[PDB]
Amino acid sequence: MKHNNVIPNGHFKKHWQNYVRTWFNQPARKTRRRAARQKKAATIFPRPTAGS
Amino acid sequence: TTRFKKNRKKRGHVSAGHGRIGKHRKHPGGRGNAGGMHHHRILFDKYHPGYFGKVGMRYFHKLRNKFYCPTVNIDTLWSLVPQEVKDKAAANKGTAPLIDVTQFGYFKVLGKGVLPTGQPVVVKAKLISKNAEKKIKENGGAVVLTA
Amino acid sequence: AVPLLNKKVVKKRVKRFIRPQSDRRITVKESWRRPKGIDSRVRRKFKGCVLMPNIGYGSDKKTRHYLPNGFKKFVVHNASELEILMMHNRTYCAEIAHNVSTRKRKEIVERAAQLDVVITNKLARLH
Amino acid sequence: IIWTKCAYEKLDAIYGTFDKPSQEKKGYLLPRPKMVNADLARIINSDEVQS
Amino acid sequence: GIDLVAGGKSKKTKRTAPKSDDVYLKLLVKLYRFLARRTGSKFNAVILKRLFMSKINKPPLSLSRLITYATGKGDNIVVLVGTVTDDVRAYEVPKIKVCALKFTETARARIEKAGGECLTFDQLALRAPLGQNTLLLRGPKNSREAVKHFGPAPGVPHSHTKPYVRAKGRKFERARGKRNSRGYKA
Amino acid sequence: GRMFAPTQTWRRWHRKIPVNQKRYAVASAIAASSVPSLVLARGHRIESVPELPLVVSDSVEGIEKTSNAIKALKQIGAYPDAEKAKDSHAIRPGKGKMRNR
Amino acid sequence: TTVPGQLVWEIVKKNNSFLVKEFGNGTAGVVFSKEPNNLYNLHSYKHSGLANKKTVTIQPDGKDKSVLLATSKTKKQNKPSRLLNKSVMKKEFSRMAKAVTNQVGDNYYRPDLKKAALARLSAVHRSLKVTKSGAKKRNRQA
Amino acid sequence: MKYNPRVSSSRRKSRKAHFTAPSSVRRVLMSAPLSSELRAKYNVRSMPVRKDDEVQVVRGTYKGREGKVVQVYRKKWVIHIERITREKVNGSTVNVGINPSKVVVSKLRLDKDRRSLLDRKAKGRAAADKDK
Amino acid sequence: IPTTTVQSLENDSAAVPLPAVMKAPIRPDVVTYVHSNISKN
RNA sequence: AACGACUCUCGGCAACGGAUAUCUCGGCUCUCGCAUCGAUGAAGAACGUAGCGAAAUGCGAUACUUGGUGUGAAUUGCAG
RNA sequence: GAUGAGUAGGAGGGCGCGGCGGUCGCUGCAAAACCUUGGGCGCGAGCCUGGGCGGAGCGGCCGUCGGUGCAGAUCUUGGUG
RNA sequence: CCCGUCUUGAAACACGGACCAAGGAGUCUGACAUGUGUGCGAGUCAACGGGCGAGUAAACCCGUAAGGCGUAAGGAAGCUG
RNA sequence: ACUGGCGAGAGACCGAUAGCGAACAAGUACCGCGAGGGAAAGAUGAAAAGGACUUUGAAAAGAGAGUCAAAGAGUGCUUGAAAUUGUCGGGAGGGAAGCGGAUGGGGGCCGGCGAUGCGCCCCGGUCGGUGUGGAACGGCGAGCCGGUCCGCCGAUCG
Ligand SMILES: [K+]
Ligand SMILES: [K+]
Ligand SMILES: [K+]
Ligand SMILES: [K+]
Ligand SMILES: [K+]
Ligand SMILES: [K+]
Ligand SMILES: [K+]
Ligand SMILES: [K+]
Ligand SMILES: [K+]
Ligand SMILES: [K+]
Ligand SMILES: [K+]
Ligand SMILES: [K+]
Ligand SMILES: [K+]
Ligand SMILES: [K+]
Ligand SMILES: [K+]
Ligand SMILES: [K+]
Ligand SMILES: [K+]
Ligand SMILES: [K+]
Ligand SMILES: [K+]
Ligand SMILES: [K+]
Ligand SMILES: [Mg+2]
Ligand SMILES: [Mg+2]
Ligand SMILES: [Mg+2]
Ligand SMILES: [Mg+2]
Ligand SMILES: [Mg+2]
Ligand SMILES: [Mg+2]
Ligand SMILES: [Mg+2]
Ligand SMILES: [Mg+2]
Ligand SMILES: [Mg+2]
Ligand SMILES: [Mg+2]
Ligand SMILES: [Mg+2]
Ligand SMILES: [Mg+2]
Ligand SMILES: [Mg+2]
Ligand SMILES: [Mg+2]
Ligand SMILES: [Mg+2]
Ligand SMILES: [Mg+2]
Ligand SMILES: [Mg+2]
Ligand SMILES: [Mg+2]
Ligand SMILES: [Mg+2]
Ligand SMILES: [Mg+2]
Ligand SMILES: [Mg+2]
Ligand SMILES: [Mg+2]
Ligand SMILES: [Mg+2]
Ligand SMILES: [Mg+2]
Ligand SMILES: [Mg+2]
Ligand SMILES: [Mg+2]
Ligand SMILES: [Mg+2]
Ligand SMILES: [Mg+2]
Ligand SMILES: [Mg+2]
Ligand SMILES: [Mg+2]
Ligand SMILES: [Mg+2]
Ligand SMILES: [Mg+2]
Ligand SMILES: [Mg+2]
Ligand SMILES: [Mg+2]
Ligand SMILES: [Mg+2]
Ligand SMILES: [Mg+2]
Ligand SMILES: [Mg+2]
Ligand SMILES: [Mg+2]
Ligand SMILES: [Mg+2]
Ligand SMILES: [Mg+2]
Repeated sequence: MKHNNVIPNGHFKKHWQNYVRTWFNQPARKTRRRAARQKKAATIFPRPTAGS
Repeated sequence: TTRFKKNRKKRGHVSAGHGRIGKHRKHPGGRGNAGGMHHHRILFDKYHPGYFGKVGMRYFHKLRNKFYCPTVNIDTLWSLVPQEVKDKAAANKGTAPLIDVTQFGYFKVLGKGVLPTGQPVVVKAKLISKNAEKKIKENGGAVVLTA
Repeated sequence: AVPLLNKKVVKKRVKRFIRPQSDRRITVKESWRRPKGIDSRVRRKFKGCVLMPNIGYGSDKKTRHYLPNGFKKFVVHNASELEILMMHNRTYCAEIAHNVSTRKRKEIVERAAQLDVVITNKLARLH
Repeated sequence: IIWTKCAYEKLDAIYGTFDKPSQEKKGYLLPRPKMVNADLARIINSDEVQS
Repeated sequence: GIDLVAGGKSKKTKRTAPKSDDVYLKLLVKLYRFLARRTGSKFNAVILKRLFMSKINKPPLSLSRLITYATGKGDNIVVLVGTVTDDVRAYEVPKIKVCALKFTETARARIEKAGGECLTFDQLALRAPLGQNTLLLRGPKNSREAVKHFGPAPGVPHSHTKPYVRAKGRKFERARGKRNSRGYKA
Repeated sequence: GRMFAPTQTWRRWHRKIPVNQKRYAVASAIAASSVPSLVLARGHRIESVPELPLVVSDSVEGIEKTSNAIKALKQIGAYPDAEKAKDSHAIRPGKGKMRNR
Repeated sequence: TTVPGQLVWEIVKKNNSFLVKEFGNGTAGVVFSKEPNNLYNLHSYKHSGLANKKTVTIQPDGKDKSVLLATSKTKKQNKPSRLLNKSVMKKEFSRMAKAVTNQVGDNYYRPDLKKAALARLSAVHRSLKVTKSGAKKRNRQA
Repeated sequence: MKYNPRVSSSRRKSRKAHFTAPSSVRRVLMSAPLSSELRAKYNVRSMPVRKDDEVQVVRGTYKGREGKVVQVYRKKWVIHIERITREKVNGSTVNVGINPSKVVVSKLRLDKDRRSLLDRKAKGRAAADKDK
Repeated sequence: IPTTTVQSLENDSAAVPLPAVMKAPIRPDVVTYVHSNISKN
C-alpha cells in the first residue's frame, strides 16, 4: 500500500472465480422470452396479450 | 491494449523495471490494509485522518426512504416553469404562477440566489427555509404548504 | 537515365555491428542486441572490444538510402506500379519483387524500357 | 451508397437538421463543426486578413 | 568537457501542437499559425497556444458569467477558447457577439433568441484578424473535483484538502485524527 | 503444463460507446458517402456514376429476380463497382481459411 | 470534392486506396500516390488529385500516340461521369505544349502545376515514341 | 447463403460427414451427369452410377475413353471401367479408378426401379422449373 | 436550395432537396474510435 | 619444417536429427433443444462369438448378427 | 546557434510475429519454409534482392487486437557431442 | 581476461552455464486515482428490460415521477440550510 | 439454474512439445501389494502405378533396369533447419582459440562495374501546317475569354 489512494475494499478473498455469472446468453434469453410471449398470445387468442 | 503496455518496451532489460536491488517480491509490506497502525502509520495519518475509531450513534435497520428530502434553491425555481408559461407570467402582472415543486420531485425550497426581477411567484412545497420564504415574500409572492 | 544525385556517398562505417560473443555460441545470433549486463565490458566501452551502434554513425541525409548506382530503390510488383516512377526516373530505380513470375517480369522490363526507368534486377529468372 | 427515392427523402425526418430535431431520434440534433468554413484559402487570402 | 546542465538543453515540456486528431481543430491551428506568424499580434499568439491545450485546460464558461463580463461591452466581441454552456440562473440575456469552439444546444438557442450571434474562430479571423475590439475570456480552470484533492495532505495542520473516501458518513474518516475526543484533530 | 495467465471467459469482450457518439459516427459516414473524392479514396469505382448522392427511382424496390437487379446496376452505372467485388473473390490467407472464414 | 479541398486532405492524407507506402515509417519510408489526376504521383496537398477541385490529368489515350489532356470541371464536382473535360491531342509536341500551357496557366486554372504538366506531357510523349519504335539510346551520358 | 438452422456451414463437419458417410449415402454422392443425348430424352441432369452403365471419361489422362462400368468401389470413391487399365511393373493389368463426377453416362442400365427413379427426377423439373 | 437528381430506370418530380445530414461534419477520428469499439460486440 | 599424419578452420557433397512451412474425420470455448437408467435385473465386470482376427468397434450359443420396414445393386485385404 | 558519459529508473520514436475490419497485389511461366563464399539498404531492431531447394499458398498498406520477440532460470521436452 | 548474476568491490580460488532446436515469465478481472482523446453538458448515462432486426449473439429504437453519479452543505443526532 | 447425458449450431480460440491426459486398437501400453500413477505415437502418391527382369552375394543388400510429373516422393516415405559426423577441396598451426581496429596477399563476386550522346548544317523519306465552316466541351461569371477534333482555302514552313 502506497501513495494517496482510497482505502481498497475489494471482496475477492473467497473462491469468487467459481461463482462468476456471465451474460453471454443475454441475447438468447431475449429470444426465448419473445418466443414464449408469441406462443402465449396465440394460445389465449383473442384475449389481450397484456394479460389481466 | 497489449501493444501499448510498457512491459513490451522493457523486453530484454532483465528486471522489467522493478530494479536489481529491491526486486519485485510477493508482498513485502503485507497484504491490503495490513499494518495500518504499525508500519503504514504515517500513510494513514497523513492521507486518511479519522480512519481508526468510532463516532456517533448506531441506527439499526435504517431505511433511507424516511429521510428522502430533495431540495431546490430559489435561483433554480424559475427554470422549472415551462417557457410558454414564462411568457404568460410577463404578460399579466395581476396574477402570479403557482410553482408546485413537488410535481417536479422536490420537497424543500432553499434560499440560494435571487428570483427574477418584478415577478411574483406562489411557491407550493412541503418545507421551506426562512430565507427562501423571505425572498419569495419580498418579491411579491406567497408560500403554500402541502404534503 | 542520368541520376540526379551529385554529392559523393560517404559511409561512416561499412562493417556491420555484430552481437557480442555470437562467434562463441551458435545459439547467439549475429543480429545486434544491446548488452545489458552489469559487468559487460562491451556495454562499458573498454578499448579493444566490440563496438556498439550509436546515432553518431548516421549517414548524410542527402545521400541516405542511395544505391551505388546513384538511385533510390522502389519495389514494383506489376506494370501499373512501375508507372508511378515515370516522373521520378532520375531519382528512383525499380526493383521487381522477388516473387513475381518470369512471365510478368518480361512485361515489367519491357515497360520500364519505354519509360526509361532503371531496373536493378532485370536479368532475374529469365534463363 | 445507392439511395432509393423513399429512403433519401426520409433522411431529414430520421436525422433531423441543424435547426429542428429528429422525429425518430428523440431530442437529437446534428453536430456542429468547430470551423464553419473549412476552406483555408478563402480565409487566409481574404481581403480582411491580407490587409 | 563543458560545465553545463544537460548539455545546455531545455528540460521543459510545452505543447507545440494539439494532441487531438480533430480535422477541424487542425485546420484552425493552421489558420492561426499563419495569423500569428504574419501579423505578430499578441492576440493571435495567445489564441494559437490555447488551441493546443487539453480539455481540462479549456474549461467551459457559463452563459451567466459571460453576461457579467460582457456588461458595458456590447460593441466588443467575446472570445473563448472553449465551450459556452447555458445557465438557468441567468434570466435576461442581452444581444452579444460570442466566438467559441463550441456552444451547447441550449446556450446557442438563448444567444440567438436575444439577437446575438454565435461565431467560430474562422469567422472571427474575417471580423477581427488582429483581435481588434475583442474580450478574451477563460473559464474557471481550478473549479473541479480533482483540484480539491490537491495541495497539502488532508492530515497536516492548516489543510482543507479533501481526502479520498469511498463514502460519506460518521463511519468514514470521522474518528481519531479528526476530533480532539479521539486522540487529536489534525 | 499450464499456460501463463490462462485466458478466461469473463474477459471484458464488449464495449458500450455512448449513443450520441454512435449517432455522430453514423452521420459523419453518411456525409462522407456524398463526397466523390472520399468514395474514390476508399477504393470504389464510381467513374461512370452519373452523380453523388446516387438516388434512384423507387421502382427498383419491386425487383424480384437477380438478373433484373444486375440490369438495374448497369443502368445507374453502379455495375463496375459490383464487378470489382466479384473479380476480387479469393481464399483468405493464413489460418483464417480453416476457421470457417 | 463537394466539401473544401483542405478538409479532404486532412482525411485522405493518412490513408486512401491510392496511397503507396514502402519501407515502413522510419527514415527508409517512401510514399507515392497513384491517382490518375496526380501529375507527379506525389502524396502532397499540392499534387493531390483527391483534395483539389482543379486538377490536371495527362496520360496516353488509346492508340496512335494520342495524349489525353483532361481537367476537372469546377461546377461538376458531384458528377463523376462528367467531371473530366477531356481533350485528345494527336499533333506535334510543340502544339501539345502550347495547349497544356493554355489550359493550365493562361486561364489561371492551376498555374502552380504548369511546370509539372509540361514535364508530365514531355514524359508521356517520349514514352509513346519509344513504344512505337523501341529503345535506341540508353540515355546514360552526362 | 443458407438459412436452415439444421444445416451447418462448418468445414470440419462437412468433411467428416462426407468421409464417414455410409454405403447408401455414398451412392448418391457418387453421381455422374447424363450425356446431352440422355438429358434431352429423360429430362434428367444427374444419376447415381450403376455397375452395368456405360460411361465416357471426359477428364483426366483417359479423357475420351468409353466403356462399361464393371465395379462401383464405394469404399474408395471410384468406379472401374472395362478396358480402362494400366500395366504394373510385373506386366499385370489393373483397373484404374475414376471419380464418377469426371465421366458422362452414355447408356443407362434400365430396370423397374431405375425407370421409376427417372420419372421422379423429371417430374420435379417439369413442374418446379418449367411451370413456374 | 440544393437538390439531388433522381436517376430513372428503363420502363419507369425528378429532384429532391439535399438532406441536412449530408452536410454533417466529417470526423474520421470519431468514426474510427466508434467503429473499432462496436465491432467487438 | 617440404610431403604426409594430427588438430583447427572455410566451402561442396553425403550423413545424423525432426525444427520450420503448409495441412487436420481432433481439442477448446459460447449458444440452443430435449428429459429418457434399475429387481420387467441397471451402470460396471467376465467369458465367448467371423471362412481366414489379436486389438478397437459390434454382438450373445439365433453371438461383427435374426426379423420388419426403407433404400434399390453391392461387400471388398483374400477366398468362396 | 548551442550541444552529446550513464547503472537502477522513466519516456519518446521505430523494428519484428500471429489474427480481425478494410484496401492494394503476388502465385504451377512456381507461393510458404528452408539453403547460399551472390549483391545492396538502414546508426540499429531489420529490410530488399540474385541463385538453389521446394510444390501450394502468400504478401504490402491503413486501422485494430494479442497466449507477440530469449543465451541464461542446477529452466521444460526432444536431439547431439 | 567469460558471459549472466548478487555485490562497496568479479577475469576471480563467488554461484548458473557441455552443445542445438522448440517451449519459456507484469497477464486477465473488480474498485479507485491522476493524465490524455472523444461525446454531450446542469446535466449525463439504452446499463435490467422491452420493441425489433443483418431470416438476425451485431446494428437500430425506447427512461413514461426508474435508477446511478452530479446539481448543497454542516451536525453524533434532533435539526437547520 | 445447468463444466453430466443425448441432439444441434457457432467462434477475431489451438494447430501434433499446441489444443482435453488422449487427432492414432488412450484412460490404452506400462508401473505400483494397494489406494492410485499414466505416456509416446498424425502427413508416400492424383492413382500402388509399392520397383518385373539381368547380374554379384550364404543372406541383408548392391549395381543396372523399370513405374511416376517427381523417386532429389521407395511402406515412420511431403517439406527436411541446428547441434553433431564422414569425405573431397582451400588454408593455418613453437604450452589455447576466438574477438576489435588497420592494411596487405590469395580467392570469390559485381557490366546501373563505366559513357559513347548532344548541338548546328543538306540529301532523301515520312508526318503535320492563316482565314473561314462544322462536332463535342471548357475558364470566368446574360456576356466575354478559350482549347481539342474533322473539313475547306490560303500560306508555304515546321
Ligand atoms: K449465464
Ligand atoms: K517501474
Ligand atoms: K581440411
Ligand atoms: K565439410
Ligand atoms: K508445423
Ligand atoms: K442381466
Ligand atoms: K470382443
Ligand atoms: K435390419
Ligand atoms: K491483406
Ligand atoms: K538471400
Ligand atoms: K496488424
Ligand atoms: K547472484
Ligand atoms: K556471493
Ligand atoms: K561459474
Ligand atoms: K493516487
Ligand atoms: K437522472
Ligand atoms: K424505457
Ligand atoms: K455536534
Ligand atoms: K500429452
Ligand atoms: K518430394
Ligand atoms: Mg483464497
Ligand atoms: Mg536500463
Ligand atoms: Mg532480478
Ligand atoms: Mg520493495
Ligand atoms: Mg502486488
Ligand atoms: Mg552498413
Ligand atoms: Mg559494476
Ligand atoms: Mg527466390
Ligand atoms: Mg563536447
Ligand atoms: Mg545527462
Ligand atoms: Mg475513549
Ligand atoms: Mg496540530
Ligand atoms: Mg504463415
Ligand atoms: Mg464391427
Ligand atoms: Mg547520453
Ligand atoms: Mg505477418
Ligand atoms: Mg556458411
Ligand atoms: Mg513485413
Ligand atoms: Mg492466439
Ligand atoms: Mg508468452
Ligand atoms: Mg535457447
Ligand atoms: Mg538474460
Ligand atoms: Mg541446463
Ligand atoms: Mg535433457
Ligand atoms: Mg554422450
Ligand atoms: Mg562480500
Ligand atoms: Mg561478472
Ligand atoms: Mg582468488
Ligand atoms: Mg547463491
Ligand atoms: Mg556448473
Ligand atoms: Mg523460441
Ligand atoms: Mg478522464
Ligand atoms: Mg428519479
Ligand atoms: Mg441546530
Ligand atoms: Mg445441458
Ligand atoms: Mg498432446
Ligand atoms: Mg507449431
Ligand atoms: Mg502435396
Ligand atoms: Mg522427407
Ligand atoms: Mg550442420
